[PDB]
Amino acid sequence: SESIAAWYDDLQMVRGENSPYPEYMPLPRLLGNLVLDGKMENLPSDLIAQITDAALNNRVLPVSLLQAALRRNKAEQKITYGRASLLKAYINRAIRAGRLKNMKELTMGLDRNRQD
DNA sequence: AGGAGGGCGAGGGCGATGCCACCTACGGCAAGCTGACCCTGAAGTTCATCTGC
Repeated sequence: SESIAAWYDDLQMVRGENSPYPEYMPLPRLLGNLVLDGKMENLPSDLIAQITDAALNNRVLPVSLLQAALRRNKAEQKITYGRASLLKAYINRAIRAGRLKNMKELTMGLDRNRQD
């Protein structure tokens, strides 16, 4: 579990009370925040088939999440938990891989700091 | 000629410099396609070739 734990701990994101979002958010429903409108068109080679490999193995989430999650952020004009959480996972693992050098890893909570 | 040419002290006092609401409506953020070709196998035999006879 140390790779799925790290997947669901890099993916941890804030939830209020009675948040309709699961504590650990399912990958298909998580990747469904990257998809056009429903999770089947998320690219079965750099995405659903590679996020899972980047999740099952604690590898670095592909840039195609920033790219896709950002695409949906400004395309759905909102950041669903699942795009915030998935971006938190990407950026946390980009930091941890030294792929995002200066930045420091995100936390669950709002960082009333972070200067970024 | 030798004059004296102002001396004085005031030059704001008082309050007000905003009230009211509005700062959006609406909808769309995609469509469509592709996401790969090709091979590379075990296991065994054949078959062409070589060495030795």
